[PDB]
Amino acid sequence: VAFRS
Amino acid sequence: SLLEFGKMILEETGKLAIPSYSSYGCYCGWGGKGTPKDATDRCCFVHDCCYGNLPDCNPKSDRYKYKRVNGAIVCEKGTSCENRICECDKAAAICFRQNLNTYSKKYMLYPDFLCKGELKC
Repeated sequence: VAFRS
Repeated sequence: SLLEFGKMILEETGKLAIPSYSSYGCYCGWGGKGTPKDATDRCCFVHDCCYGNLPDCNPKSDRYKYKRVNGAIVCEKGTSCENRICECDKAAAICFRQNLNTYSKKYMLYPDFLCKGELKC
């Protein structure tokens, strides 16, 4: 899905 | 969890989290460095900071519950981490809704090298 920084 | 965040994003904005917010600007979906490109990307910057406030929580996978009280998101009580994760996600979904008016598709799939520099939380 997203899963950032 | 990331899946719940994405359902919250769709509910608020009518855009699918993947692809509208998963690769946007410098901070959405994969933030780290750079000046945020616009207000939507600043939503993601702040959301990244918000998760950063929770080093012993696991916001990608930990599930929380929330309900709507006419339109408004109300986080329901879970564990401390779930509550705090939900409040991060709620704020970001609201932020994306507040800034839909300036969302720009030219920041989808924004290339990493255009994101330089650390900005403190």
